[PDB]
Amino acid sequence: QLFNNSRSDTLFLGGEKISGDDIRNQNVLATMAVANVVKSSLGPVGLDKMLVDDIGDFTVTNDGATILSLLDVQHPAGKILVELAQQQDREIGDGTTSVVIIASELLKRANELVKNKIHPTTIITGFRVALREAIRFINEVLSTSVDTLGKETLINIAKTSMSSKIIGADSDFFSNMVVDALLAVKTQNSKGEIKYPVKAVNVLKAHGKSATESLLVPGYALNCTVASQAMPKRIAGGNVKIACLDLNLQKARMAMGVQINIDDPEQLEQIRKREAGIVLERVKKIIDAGAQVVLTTKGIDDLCLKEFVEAKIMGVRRCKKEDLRRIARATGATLVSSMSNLEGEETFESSYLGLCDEVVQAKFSDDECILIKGTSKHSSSSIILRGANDYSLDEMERSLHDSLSVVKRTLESGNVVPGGGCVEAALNIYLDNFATTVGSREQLAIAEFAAALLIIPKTLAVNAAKDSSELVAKLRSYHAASQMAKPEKRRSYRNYGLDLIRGKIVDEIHAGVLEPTISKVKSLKSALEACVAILRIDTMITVDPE
Amino acid sequence: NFGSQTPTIVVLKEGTDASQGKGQIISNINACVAVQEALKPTLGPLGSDILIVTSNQKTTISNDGATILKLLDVVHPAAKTLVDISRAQDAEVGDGTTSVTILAGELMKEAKPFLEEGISSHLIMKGYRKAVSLAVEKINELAVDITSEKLERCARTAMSSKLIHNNADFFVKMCVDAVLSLDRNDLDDKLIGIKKIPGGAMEESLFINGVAFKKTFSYAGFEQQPKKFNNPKILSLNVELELKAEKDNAEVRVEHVEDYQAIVDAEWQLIFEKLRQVEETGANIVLSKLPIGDLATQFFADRNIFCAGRVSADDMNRVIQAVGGSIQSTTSDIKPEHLGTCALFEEMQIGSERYNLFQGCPQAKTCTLLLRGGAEQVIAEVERSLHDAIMIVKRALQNKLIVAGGGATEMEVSKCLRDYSKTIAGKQQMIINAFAKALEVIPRQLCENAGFDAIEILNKLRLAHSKGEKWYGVVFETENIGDNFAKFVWEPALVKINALNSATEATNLILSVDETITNK
Amino acid sequence: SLRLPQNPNAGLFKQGYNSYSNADGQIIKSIAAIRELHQMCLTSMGPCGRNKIIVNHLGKIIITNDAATMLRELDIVHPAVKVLVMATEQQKIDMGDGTNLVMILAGELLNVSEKLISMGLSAVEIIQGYNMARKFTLKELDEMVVGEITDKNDKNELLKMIKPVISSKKYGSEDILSELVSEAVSHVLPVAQQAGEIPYFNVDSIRVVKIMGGSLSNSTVIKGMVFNREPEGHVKSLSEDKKHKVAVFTCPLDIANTETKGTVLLHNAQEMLDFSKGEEKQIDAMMKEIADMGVECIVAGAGVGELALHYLNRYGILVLKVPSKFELRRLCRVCGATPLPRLGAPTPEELGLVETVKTMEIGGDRVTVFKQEQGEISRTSTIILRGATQNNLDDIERAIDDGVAAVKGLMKPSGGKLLPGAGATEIELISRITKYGERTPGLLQLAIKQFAVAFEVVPRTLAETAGLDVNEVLPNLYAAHNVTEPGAVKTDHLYKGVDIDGESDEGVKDIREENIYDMLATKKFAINVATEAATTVLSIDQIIMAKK
Amino acid sequence: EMGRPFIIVKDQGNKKRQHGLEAKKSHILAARSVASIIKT
Ligand SMILES: Nc1ncnc2c1ncn2[C@@H]1O[C@H](COP(=O)(O)OP(=O)(O)O)[C@@H](O)[C@H]1O
Ligand SMILES: Nc1ncnc2c1ncn2[C@@H]1O[C@H](COP(=O)(O)OP(=O)(O)O)[C@@H](O)[C@H]1O
Ligand SMILES: Nc1ncnc2c1ncn2[C@@H]1O[C@H](COP(=O)(O)OP(=O)(O)O)[C@@H](O)[C@H]1O
Ligand SMILES: [Mg+2]
Ligand SMILES: [Mg+2]
Ligand SMILES: [Mg+2]
Repeated sequence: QLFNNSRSDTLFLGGEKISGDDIRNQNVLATMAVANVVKSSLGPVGLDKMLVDDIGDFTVTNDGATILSLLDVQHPAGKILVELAQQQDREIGDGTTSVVIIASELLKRANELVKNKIHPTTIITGFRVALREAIRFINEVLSTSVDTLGKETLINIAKTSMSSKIIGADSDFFSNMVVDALLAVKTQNSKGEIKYPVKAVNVLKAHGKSATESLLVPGYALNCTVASQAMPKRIAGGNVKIACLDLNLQKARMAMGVQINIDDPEQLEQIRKREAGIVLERVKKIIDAGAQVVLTTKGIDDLCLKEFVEAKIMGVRRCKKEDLRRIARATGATLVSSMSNLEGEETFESSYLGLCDEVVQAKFSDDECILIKGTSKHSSSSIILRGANDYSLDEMERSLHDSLSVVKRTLESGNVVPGGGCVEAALNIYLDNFATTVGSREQLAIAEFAAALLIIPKTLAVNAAKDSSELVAKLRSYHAASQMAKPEKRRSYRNYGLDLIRGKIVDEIHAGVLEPTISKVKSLKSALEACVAILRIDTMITVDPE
Repeated sequence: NFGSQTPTIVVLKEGTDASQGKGQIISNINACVAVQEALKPTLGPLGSDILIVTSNQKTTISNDGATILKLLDVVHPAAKTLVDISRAQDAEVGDGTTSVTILAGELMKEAKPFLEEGISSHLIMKGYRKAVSLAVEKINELAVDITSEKLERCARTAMSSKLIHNNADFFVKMCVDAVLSLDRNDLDDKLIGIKKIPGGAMEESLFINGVAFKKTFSYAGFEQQPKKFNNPKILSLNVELELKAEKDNAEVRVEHVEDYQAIVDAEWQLIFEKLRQVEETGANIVLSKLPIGDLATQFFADRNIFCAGRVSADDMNRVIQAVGGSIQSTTSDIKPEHLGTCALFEEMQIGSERYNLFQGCPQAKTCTLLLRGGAEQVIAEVERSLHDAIMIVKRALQNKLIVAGGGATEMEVSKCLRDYSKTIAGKQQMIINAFAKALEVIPRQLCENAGFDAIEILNKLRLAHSKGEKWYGVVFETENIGDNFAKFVWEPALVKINALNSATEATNLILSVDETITNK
Repeated sequence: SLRLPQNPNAGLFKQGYNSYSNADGQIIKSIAAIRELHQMCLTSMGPCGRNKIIVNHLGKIIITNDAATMLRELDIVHPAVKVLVMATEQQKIDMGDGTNLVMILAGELLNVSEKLISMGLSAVEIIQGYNMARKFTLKELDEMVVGEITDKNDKNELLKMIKPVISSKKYGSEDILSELVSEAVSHVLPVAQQAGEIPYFNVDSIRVVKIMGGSLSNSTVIKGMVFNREPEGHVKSLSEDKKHKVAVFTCPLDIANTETKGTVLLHNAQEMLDFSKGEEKQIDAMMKEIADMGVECIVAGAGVGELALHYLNRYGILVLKVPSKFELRRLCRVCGATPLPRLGAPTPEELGLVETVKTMEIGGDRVTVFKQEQGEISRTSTIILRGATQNNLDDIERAIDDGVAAVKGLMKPSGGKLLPGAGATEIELISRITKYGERTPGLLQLAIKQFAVAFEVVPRTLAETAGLDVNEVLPNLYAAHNVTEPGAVKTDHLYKGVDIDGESDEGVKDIREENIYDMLATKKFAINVATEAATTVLSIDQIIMAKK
Repeated sequence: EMGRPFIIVKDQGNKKRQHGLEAKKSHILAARSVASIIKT
């Protein structure tokens, strides 16, 4: 800002070194420049944004995780929120939009706190002491997953994640698909602990029909093409055996770097015939075992295709390594890298073959996929998305991916908190009376931390093209009276949030908006570490490349 | 249809900027805050100064909000509003130009989080226009009639933040008698004029009852004229005394050689005729705007009559008021009663420059000071402090009012505004309480330049307004906070009145503009 | 296949010439080009309208919300936009009122025409739809008029005319800006009631002097003209009163010079000795006749020589410099004097009367006070305008001129003819044209019904700029007009209008108490110019440009 | 910066600004260079 500083007077540096308040001023502008994007994308009233690669392709991404990933930011402090948005996907998987706005606001309001001459250690302590009481307050206001007789939770859990997305209007239809997909892919480990392998549900891209007609596949759907067209396209009957092999079925050279030297010319043909015969020995054991479908990681040579057509076996080549591991557990088959055992003999055992109800290959809009349904050993699920184009399905692919991570946190930990600015507004009133007790120089730091969390509920009303004050002023009326609501349920005054469609304050429990409690704990801790690292930088030194 | 190109018509000419979107009005706020960043450390007597060098390599050191903005050329449309309020505050009152820009920029900074919300642009201006109405009426309660006690205190506080402030035990004594020589309803701004002499020490300056001007020209008969007069008579003349064509045209037609000699002798007699009429009236000093050749100067040397020329029109206007004389554009109308006089006339050399000293007149409205200093800016900063200090005691003669300074004004006005926001609205209460905190930037930033803790000061200001009443303010010497009435620090009310009206008008102007178009 | 034929026989015209026709969506692009500058003036409409900053090539900044002033400095490219630009300038010159209405109304007629063209309506049928609907619109404005100004000058009545006009331009405080303009109007009125004389008014009579510094509350009204001038010889407060006799000379004061080859001719030294004293007796003889008539002040129109200024200081006569022309012309209207070129003794009947002439410091410089008093009234009064920023001083000067132009509307027609304000004028026309569209059989009813839809922009703009939802507020206003008229007379529902902020939900009860009204003479030409502006764009099937 | 050129004063990049301790150190060393010349 203003005029550039002089370059290394008596300092004798080859790069640029700026000191004073100019560093902290540019550090705030770094977080404010990347925030103005994420800001307008927050809430159900948020709008998608389009990023262009200048090569002719566009990318529509609502959340700030991929937006900050695609946008190149060369500012040293600007890369913190870029890595923070990429981080939020790793732990929780959702909240990349809220973690960037909060972390940018913690630094924004702290820019006026350093003008007071307050040292950052007082500012950092004021944010940490207020955070320790904030995490404890969230655990006190949480609600149990019991609620009424029926579940009435997991359906509402997905509807919160479906907000801010184009499919948000269809969230009523996609609510039952996400819940039924995660419950089928559940596993068990740690002697009774249930785990949820996110990404195990296949997301397929199809064109035509509509997103409301997308059918949930009761099983795994493999994306690939049939080896030979002479194979039967549909396989019926119960107990369908599936073979998953990681070994090359194509003819390969002998050993690796050896050399074949032949003296007697009569053996020139017999040696070459054996190289092609060894490959078909592994196929003969598969045909005699009764395997209907043969899944191979690598390609399949024409020598192995003639044996599958005559035996009415469906061959599949060029399979992903991560895709076949999920097929083995679901169908019950054991992954076979090679045919061998402890004994010196080589044979194929029928126990390595899986079982399912039906194997059929479906073709819709140039997309060919084999539908494996009715797995007896372990159930699975797959979702086939239908939309305008591939880029229209790119946002729908990440929309359902974020919904799988939100439901996972509610099943592991049944503690949930209401959305719509309930947590951010409740922490303000709790920290107002707490700051008056400490006093001294930490009272202003805690007061600004409670006001910094107000950016989330205020962003909802700004993006809705409505009056923000009347919504926030009435919002505080319930939360300010909630701390003074006093014991005796008749308490109420809590779990209230903004309704952006109707412009009223209603109960979020009856509205069907809930958010995992762990999502609030990991977001406030990750957003603070981004602000603490920036407030501690006195001088930025940029060395020119050689 | 005339070509396969078929260009697309653009509404605006190429080179025009864009607007609307989000952040266009925010761009105007950050432009004013960045300008405010330079003027904040210059606030307060312990504040610093800013060194500015223009494209002409002209060194100027100023902490004044008006002078700093005149040096830099501001091409930003919204940032030029701070320049207008700085020049408007300096024109009338002359003081507070730095405080107006700091206050006007803070009103935009406190309105920045309101624009990001759903608050309309006109709703914010409703808070500032209503609060300034009750703020002006609050200043009238701060001020006192002070018809009792009969310039000394207000002139010392005006020199703060600027040079010679520590010398106020000296220069202030000259500022008191400077404006007192000016009668009511006149109060001429030229008669207080001050001349700058490069070189010397500023403590060697002295007070003069009349104008002193530079000769700017060396006459061949100058030294033959006495430089010390016991009872001089000053005569102001617009005539031009020398040998030259008379009026606007020169031509001569002479047929005979005998008549050719009379033409030359006639030119000498006409020029000498104007010289004899001056001697018959006994005028010891002759001043003229038009040049005067060595012919008229040497004639005045034998008669012991002082002669001068080249004097600017602004300096001779001070001569008529100093000696009570009159301007005579012809030598035939000179009468004895139109000549002024004084007690004595002595020519003293100051910094290799000789000046004419007019002093000792019974009644003189002219005040001219001779300033010295090492740097060329030192002599400029002193007059810059004296010119601003005279306008403070100038406005005090029309109305005598005292308002406690040192942040005591903004804290008392903001107290009654928080009570007004408590009684009514609640939609506007967020804006009014923001205006009360926006007035606190003046006492907060003024205490940051002294290195004192702002938290300890501001916390002790708010709770102390019960027993402190209106006069409770900050004390620099004892590092404590105590009544400024006992500290004698005073200040007129006209400084704070124009400061609140200029900051509100400049803030509401930009908040009402959401679009800025720049052609070419 | 690699390169196009690139429009063969295109060499008939220069490469800079381009052809644009109503076909190929260019008539839609022309309407879309209007919306670029249309939204600029939408946020500037009403008392809550937002001013705009426009920087020209010379660096001058003019901050105003007036559509006619903003379009002057902007460089326009699209030809049909200049039709809309020059249409708003005529409204400011003619009536001096309703400039933002012509800009918005003419732009909305093209927006509703985009749907009319898409349905297949020819350009001829669309023009006939607006012309027949405008004739019915002008007839309904005279039926809906309420109240009248009656007497020319009144203290209260001038608050129902100038005040609602200046409320949109630099709103600020209401009664502060209304009293300054209303005071200067009462001085320039000849009054002379019961005499039956024809009233007269001049829009250039009231002059606004921009002086930086101070505050708006410190402004006042001066009956005389105020200039920045420095008296030459001396300054005089003229406390000896008994008024004064003043004379005005459009010619400079100096010895008369021959227009051809002015030269001093001296044959002998005898004529040279009397040449210096000869010119001194000429000015003495001429200025003595003026001083004998009791003339204490002389107004000069050019540079005055020093020899002439000497004798003027002898008798204590003030000297005034009036450069150019118009500055000196309005000086004689104040004192009622007749200029004469000669330097001789003026006629006593042509001498003016000014009681006091004062010189004081206002904005830091010496200004001369021509202010008049209760008796011997004067015309062309000036208004001292104090402000912190010069940018605000420019638009307030145009805001006062809007109030001065509103006084002109009280002269030519039979009366003021007040109309309901707050957008109630354009809303009532919607229900009347809707009934008029049904009474006309044929296909012309499509353009007539959509002509009333364009009037919905006035309530939507006032509601949007006020921070209110146009979906909640606008339909609630039709509830007053949907009940039509009852079985009894005296229906006050015509006073319903749009409210700014506050409690919303319609509001301001009946605007009769708010006193804000509109001028009928302004709405007559505002609709005619805006209709012809949109008609001209729709009547052009092909547009041709040069060099670009 | 938000993507638009921000210029408060003409000749932005031409003029430089010094502040803090570095501005005071440059002023003292400027006098030391003049002093050591005059001290000889
Ligand atoms: N139906 C709803 N009503 C009100 N608020 C909601 C609703 N759905 C989500 N929100 C709020 O929007 C915020 C963002 O939600 P979401 O879009 O799921 O995360 P992200 O914005 O990180 O993708 C949450 O904090 C939540 O409080
Ligand atoms: N001796 C003093 N004690 C306390 N406060 C002072 C003193 N001198 C000046 N101030 C305060 O400093 C502020 C700025 O004064 P000044 O420098 O004259 O104006 P500016 O800063 O606009 O140039 C004033 O508002 C005044 O209250
Ligand atoms: N306080 C108010 N309340 C309601 N309506 C108003 C108010 N002030 C002005 N208006 C309306 O807004 C309109 C603005 O007119 P405008 O186009 O600005 O005229 P001009 O362009 O001549 O200044 C006026 O016709 C008036 O009826
Ligand atoms: Mg989300
Ligand atoms: Mg000062
Ligand atoms: Mg108007």
